Amino acid sequence: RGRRDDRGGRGRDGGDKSNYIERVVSINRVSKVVKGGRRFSFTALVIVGDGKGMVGVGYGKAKEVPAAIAKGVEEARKNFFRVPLIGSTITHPVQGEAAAGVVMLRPASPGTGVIAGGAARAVLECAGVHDILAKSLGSDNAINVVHATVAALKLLQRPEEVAARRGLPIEDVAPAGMLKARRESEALAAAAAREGSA
Amino acid sequence: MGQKINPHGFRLGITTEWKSRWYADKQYKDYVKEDVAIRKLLATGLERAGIADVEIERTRDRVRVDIHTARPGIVIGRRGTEADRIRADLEKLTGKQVQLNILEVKNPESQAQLVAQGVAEQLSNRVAFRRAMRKAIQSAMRQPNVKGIRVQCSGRLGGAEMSRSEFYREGRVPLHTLRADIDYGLYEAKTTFGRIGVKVWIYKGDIVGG
Amino acid sequence: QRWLGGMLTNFSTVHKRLQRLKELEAMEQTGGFEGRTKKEILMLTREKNKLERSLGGIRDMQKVPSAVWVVDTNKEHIAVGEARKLGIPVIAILDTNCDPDVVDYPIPGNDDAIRSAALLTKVIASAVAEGLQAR
RNA sequence: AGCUCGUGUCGUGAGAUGUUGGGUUAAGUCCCGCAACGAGCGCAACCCUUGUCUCAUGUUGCCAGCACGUUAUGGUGGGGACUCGUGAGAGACUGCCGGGGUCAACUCGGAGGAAGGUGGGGAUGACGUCAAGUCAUCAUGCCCCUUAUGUCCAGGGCUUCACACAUGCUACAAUGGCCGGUACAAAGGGCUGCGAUGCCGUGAGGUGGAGCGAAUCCUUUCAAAGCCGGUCUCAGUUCGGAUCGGGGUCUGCAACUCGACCCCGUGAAGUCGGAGUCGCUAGUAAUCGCAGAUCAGCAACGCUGCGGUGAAUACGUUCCCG
RNA sequence: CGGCCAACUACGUGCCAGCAGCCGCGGUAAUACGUAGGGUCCGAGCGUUGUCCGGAAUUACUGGGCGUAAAGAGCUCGUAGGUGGUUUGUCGCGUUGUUCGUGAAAACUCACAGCUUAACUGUGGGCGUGCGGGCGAUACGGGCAGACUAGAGUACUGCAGGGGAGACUGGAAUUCCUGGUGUAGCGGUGGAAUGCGCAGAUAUCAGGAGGAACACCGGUGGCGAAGGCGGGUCUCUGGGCAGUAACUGACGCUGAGGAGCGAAAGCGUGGGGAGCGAACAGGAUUAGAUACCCUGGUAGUCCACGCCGUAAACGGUGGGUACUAGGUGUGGGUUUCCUUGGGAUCCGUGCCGUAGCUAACGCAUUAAGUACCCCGCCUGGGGAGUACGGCCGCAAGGCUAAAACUCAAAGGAAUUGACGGGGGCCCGCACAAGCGGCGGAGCAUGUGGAUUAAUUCGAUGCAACGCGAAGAACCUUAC
Repeated sequence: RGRRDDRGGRGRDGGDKSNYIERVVSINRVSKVVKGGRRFSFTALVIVGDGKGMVGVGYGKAKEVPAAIAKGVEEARKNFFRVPLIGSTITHPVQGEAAAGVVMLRPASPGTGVIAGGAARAVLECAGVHDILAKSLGSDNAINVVHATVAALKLLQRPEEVAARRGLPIEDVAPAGMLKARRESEALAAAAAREGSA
Repeated sequence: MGQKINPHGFRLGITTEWKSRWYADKQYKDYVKEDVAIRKLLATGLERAGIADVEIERTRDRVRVDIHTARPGIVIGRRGTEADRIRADLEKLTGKQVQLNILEVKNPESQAQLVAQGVAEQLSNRVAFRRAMRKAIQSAMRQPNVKGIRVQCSGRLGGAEMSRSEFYREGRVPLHTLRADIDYGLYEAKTTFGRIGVKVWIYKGDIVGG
Repeated sequence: QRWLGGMLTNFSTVHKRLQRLKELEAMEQTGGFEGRTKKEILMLTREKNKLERSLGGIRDMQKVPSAVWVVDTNKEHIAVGEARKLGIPVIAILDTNCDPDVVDYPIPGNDDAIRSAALLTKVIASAVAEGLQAR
């Protein structure tokens, strides 16, 4: 990924809507032996997302690096994924496993900061979280820890969803501090939203 | 390795015309010598200018030197000042008198020689070579009407020690078909690390037009 | 005739075969047969022959449909997995050996009998015509 | 005869699939299937030459029917009839019939036809390999020389020779040698070039210049092997020509080191060749001359082409090689 | 101021001199060595070395594993131990609630005050995760006292079986023996030769000896805890399964050490010794065979009595228990229905298959799935299952089991290729069928080598060597 700063007198750079947040995690040239030598190709693990908390995971195969990055962008574009939150935190401590990828995603009080390793830091920095506390146990990789983090975010659910599963009136599903954090986060959603209307 | 014959020399009987045209018995070696020194004399300032084709028709010892380029305005500066200087030096180097016709190609991105010009002159200018190859292409495919597009760049690419050849294309470029109308142009970039020889194949169409 | 793999998920490639089929039939109403070499004419006879005999419905489709009706979820598994993958609801016939969890709106029954299967085709085809009448 | 790619699907991933299966092909040629559907570079086709005919076609080319030659022949008035020369066009497509084919591709036979199934041969080298070759064709990055590693000339060398390899040529003879008579080519080459009749030589050649920038003139009307005849009688020879001596001619300022050719003599090895190994499947192999480029001359037995005469064998994939 | 890891250019040496935490940088164009500019990070400091915690979920209580990656004892029985179905009562030992006492000060944490600020110091809380006393609770664990029948075991009726041991015996075949019949070969091999023969072999017939192994049934089949077990019959004995529910009433599970069983080879003493056969000869093959192949051949293989204790003792999967879609074979037994056919059931053993699981292959009601109980075991590769020491053993050896040192890996599964003296299907003057040659002779050209003042320079498997040269007397021409 070099020589991107450019000014063209051509038709268009085609800049348009959906200015999302896009992170390229790792690139390892992938070789293939054929008759008389090696054929080098490229893999780019592409994370895309918006600051609401919708995450994509794309996996680009091409024999050029920006081609593989662009194919990962289109593949994560094809496949988004909804993550439920509280304010800008996570709901409750989970462990995700993608066959060797263990990631523990635990919430924290706000202000602490996204503390995670670089793959999980990528998937969570694209997402709508600002203050959680994760760790990547096992598998020491990028692909399995990204995919394990997304499986960990599939083990998430709303407080309300849990209440619904059990047919119980909330209050009765959460404890009270987390309901107060719901009041804080929806209150600042009201403040920034009504400042957004004017 | 790739033992690929120059396709403008592989279809020079069938589709592509000769560049130089006369008849000569016992005057032929002299006409060859004048043809060579004329093309060396039209190498430098016209390769600054954007030269593509240098045809020399030759009637009863006058001469007619015709050049197809991509900017009438650098070849013809002030009228007669830039034209009649190289024209007059062609009149003095040859022992003859020169009728220099200068004409523009309707699309510079259509000619394979001029694509090799713009690519190699970008590649001497420290740009990214894969970015350069992509730039020349795509835009060329649409420009006028091309079917083939082969850009091979060998040499010290990016200043590296290994001489890596690259091979990008789009569409149909059949070399073994003789009704191909393929334009071919190889021009050689001059970096400080060395020379990056650029080959460009451009397949315009199936049309014989016999 | 034969379920081509990747009709629904890959529509952007198999639509090009359709426009080439339109250019073939529009050059069949043209009448250029003798001006070309007959190896190319017999070759286009093979292209129109196979491409018309195997592709008849997407000739009318154009439009990445909202529903799919499936006979024999077992044998036509490719269509049911592709139809599930886009989010398109599946309406099917289900024998004793078909997994009903892949089909959202089933109609259970034997598929081996032409009377029963063909009658259920009459059911849902009359249903679609009943949709067309009030529209 | 393969090498890939796009988009879809499969897989955590490298990747796969497509491109595998059934049949078919000179061929990933082509059909039928199949989570693939398509494309691209190859293969084929387009181009040149060879094989048949049609139309056009008349000099420098042909000469039948005409006329005139006599010595020498199309040599000459003439003629488009035959060639031939070069332009356009037809013609081979499994197109037509029989059988196998899954009623698909394709294969076995037959007819017509100059030609039958990619008719013959070319030109045409995919993605890449081998750090293959070339900084001496050229161009060139960097390093080195700049009082020499530049440059000018004479002489020498690149041709030396106890050897060893490699590709060729002439042979070892009677399907042959030598003398005499005689018949048939194709293509080419030519300006300070190709150079005829005639004369002088034994012969390289000398003297001379006809005539041609060449379907015309010259390379003789072109060949050699072929055919008819005579002689040689199986031998180190009328085989074989190396070597060496004498005597010349031509080219060039100059043939000593180092040119070719001719004449006279000289007359060696060599009796079909160990282990092995190479080429070739039809106008091929084998053998026979001819021309060309480079070139003042030639180390040309080389290279590139042209034609002449012209075979044997292929049961078949076990074995060696790719 | 390569990468991690904020920060790059030139000059100088070109596998040297040096660098480096690991990966790794130096073979005349190093952003990795040395010097320079320049940048970055810190700052009265900044680097190095050592020692500890961290990252290391890498000794995993919180928080790991054991089919193939390190890792399931060869298999059982059982001592301590750990663990415990249903239910009534009681105790208050575990557990829990509360209050009292205590946990010195300092530190630590929160607030505040004081020193120009801060470090620092002080005041007041909290912390002091604990322990002892009093009072309360009784679900769960436990103790005691009882009750129950589903687990466990017993009785009864059957049933299947190479389960084991002892004893007696059967035939086919191999070898030798005596006797016929009868002649020059037999045997053996890719091809042969040592070898047995011509003194009567091999061949065939009759009889005799003796030993071992059990054709056919017999296989993806039965039984055993695992090793393992197949001629027959008899005698003694072990386990399993089903059915009824008659009895006992939790007597269960596992099991550190421990005892027992445990293929083959091997060991001791005494028998036996046909076939096969290590070692050991000769023969052959081969460069050479201390090998394969051949001919002979001793211990051994066999039995009696003991040792030994090991195996790819492998399902590479410790034992127990409950649950979790199915489909189809076959083994043992009960019953409802058609009336042997299906159904249902309990126990067994295979093949395919969801969910789920796994690194992947795979597993998948006979789990590698979901959970509980107990045991074994693993902690990078070598060094090494080795030394030292002890224990057992007649010995061979087994068991238990390190360190220095060294490496930056050693591994598992799958992928793309190449490769195979792997398989299949194909082709090419690839072989076969022919014809003509080369290799021996003379010369012509080119190369090697040696010469030389100079023998200019290039091109050395196929794809260099009548090749750059389509013309070396001078020129060419580089020497």
